[PDB]
Amino acid sequence: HMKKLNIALLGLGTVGSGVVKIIEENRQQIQDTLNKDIVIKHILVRDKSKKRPLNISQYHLTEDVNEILNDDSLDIIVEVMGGIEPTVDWLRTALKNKKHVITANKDLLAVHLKLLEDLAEENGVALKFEANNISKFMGILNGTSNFILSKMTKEQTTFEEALDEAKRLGFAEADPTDDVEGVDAARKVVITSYLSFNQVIKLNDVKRRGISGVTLTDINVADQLGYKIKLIGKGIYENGKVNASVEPTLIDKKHQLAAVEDEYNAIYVIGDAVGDTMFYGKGAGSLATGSAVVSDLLNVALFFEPPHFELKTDKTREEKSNFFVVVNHVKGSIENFENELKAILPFHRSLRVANYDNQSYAAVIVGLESSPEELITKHGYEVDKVYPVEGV
Amino acid sequence: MKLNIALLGLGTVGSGVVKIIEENRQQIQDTLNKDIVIKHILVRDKSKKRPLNISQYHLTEDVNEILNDDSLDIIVEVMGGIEPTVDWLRTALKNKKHVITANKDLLAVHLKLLEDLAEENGVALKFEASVAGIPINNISKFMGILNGTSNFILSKMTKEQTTFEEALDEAKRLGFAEADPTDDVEGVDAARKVVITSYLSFNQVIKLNDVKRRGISGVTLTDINVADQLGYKIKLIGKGIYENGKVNASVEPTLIDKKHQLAAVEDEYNAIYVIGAVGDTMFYGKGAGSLATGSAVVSDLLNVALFFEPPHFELKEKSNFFVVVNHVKGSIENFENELKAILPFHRSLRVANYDNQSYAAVIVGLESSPEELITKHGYEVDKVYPVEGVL
Repeated sequence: HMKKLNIALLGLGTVGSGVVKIIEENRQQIQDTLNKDIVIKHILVRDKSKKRPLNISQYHLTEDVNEILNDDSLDIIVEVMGGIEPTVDWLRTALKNKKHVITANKDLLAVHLKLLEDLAEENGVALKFEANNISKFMGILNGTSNFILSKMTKEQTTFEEALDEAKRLGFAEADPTDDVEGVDAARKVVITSYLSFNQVIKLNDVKRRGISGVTLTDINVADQLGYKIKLIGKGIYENGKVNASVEPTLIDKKHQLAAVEDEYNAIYVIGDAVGDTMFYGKGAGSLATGSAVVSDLLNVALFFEPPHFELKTDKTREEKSNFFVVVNHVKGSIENFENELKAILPFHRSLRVANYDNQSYAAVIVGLESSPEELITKHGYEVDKVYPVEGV
Repeated sequence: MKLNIALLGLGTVGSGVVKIIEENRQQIQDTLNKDIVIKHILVRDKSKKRPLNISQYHLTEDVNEILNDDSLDIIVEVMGGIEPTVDWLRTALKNKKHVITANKDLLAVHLKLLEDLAEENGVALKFEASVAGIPINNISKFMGILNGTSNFILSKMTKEQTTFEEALDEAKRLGFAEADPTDDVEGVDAARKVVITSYLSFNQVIKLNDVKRRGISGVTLTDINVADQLGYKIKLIGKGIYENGKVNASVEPTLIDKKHQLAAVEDEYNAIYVIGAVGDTMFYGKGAGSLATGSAVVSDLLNVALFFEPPHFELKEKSNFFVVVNHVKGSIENFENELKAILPFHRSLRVANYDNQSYAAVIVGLESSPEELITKHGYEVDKVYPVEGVL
């Protein structure tokens, strides 16, 4: 009665080891409940000679990916290796050979997801990835960076101190660049833009600034103006074009994102249409990723014998920018600065100013068409920096 | 080339389902080789005007015309009601018809009996609701703001410093509250959602009357402002805790720590905060609208059509209270000392001025409400609200 589901795993780090253990703990349940025996026939690793737990030595380990790609008995390839090259080519081959692919590859971007999704549909197999009317999303997409900002804000420390504390507590890696320079968040913006808008952008299309230049002063001045500072990954889909960014952003304290602290993440979604929504939760770990992979595996196993959007233009049943500008080497009183800004700015909804430091002021300006940075510079102010301002 | 369906009900949700099917019919035909035919639509009154506005479908007032039509593959119910709606669905299922329902009045007892009856007859039962798409485990606890009107009222009292009565009239004026707002303000709607959420979160059926329920009509500006000074907002919280085989479900005014993600949920927005191990999660949003519900129904419809008709094993609680006491003679220090003497052991205690000869206390780490105890020591307890989010 029972049919074998022959799979192979590409990679055996923490995620791969987790997938194996999960399959093992549940094999009997999956057999007796779903009448499918999952066999892990091959596991690709980089070094087959290195010492591993006893359970791993039950399985056939190989260093040759072609052994897996040429094995016609295989039904599904599970990739947890990472990398673009050559990993993506491996997956293309799998798909072309009529193998279903489940991947938890963290380095895949929208270009890759698109090309694999099509190639899969083309070959009549599934592609499961473990990374409408949506017009805009804003997210806190990197735990470490958010942890650091939370620590600076709550404990009144410098970025440097907060970063060291994050290293000490395990949140930050020894080289934290990917987190603190916003690269990880930018990758997630690419992926989220693909899933939200069905549009492919490149990583380098995401305008990116990290948090390493955020200071306690920025935090406390924002605070006094009614804002928190978060690293926000943002995508706006206007007139056929996605505008994507990651950068330090002031968020009104009453906005739902303002409350998202420490290593928690959140994605705030805005639509045509319906009211706003948000999903909040911590970054997924190895066990949860492994768990998703096996879920996807069981789902595809019921794919045994589309890229469709439902159009909702039955909906006929019925975008300014804000900025935080820091100027230094000023030049007279805060009232004078305020007055000069009122004279020079194009039309806008509101303007507030505050003391920032010695001969330094900040302004929050709501409702401009565009950054006033150049304009303020041309009027003889040294602009330290400009952060976008979000929420209401 | 196919899929004969009938709709029970044609309000905004039903009208949305029809229009979505129409807009996508060609795509569903050419891309999934299935022609969806809406063969009948049951309405209570065929002579009443609607959206459509005038349409090409067969409208009927006789449900038996639909239930006896053996050409039908799927019944989509968007009518509402328990009686006779549930019986209609039982008949459909017994006649080997798949059922998709977005019925807002269904409780866990009904979902359970239909789920079983469906499995018994080898057909799908897809349940669609509600919002904060309820799916769309290892959950030990959930807390939610589950009723827009009640939350709107508390937000208005808090932000604009008005009385409950004023905030309620303003909510009526703005459309958020109905003329008889009982279902919202007495927490009944929230309690229904607690029932459903407990069923989906814990796979346990509780009755609406098992939900310990208190509405917001007794919440005053004083409660709000005292809570504010103590570091809390007041929300109407629907809560389910699954401990030792038993679900404890409630809906009542609750102090929520200001840092808690639920504290920020204002106006008509809703949210469901889920605890289990892993991190906490939350879904935030307004109560899903007609178009989104309709969209889910058609998704469920396509899913059922495409496949024409079980948890893994990753194995490898005190309470806090806000107590208001009146007709207290003596100082706040004396009250504090008297509470320290009479309470059983607990983690912490703070007291505040509430009104003339009236004090409030936030007590952390009791097993149950100290109301009876405080009463038996001769104090007049005004009320007790639970306190959440501490730590």
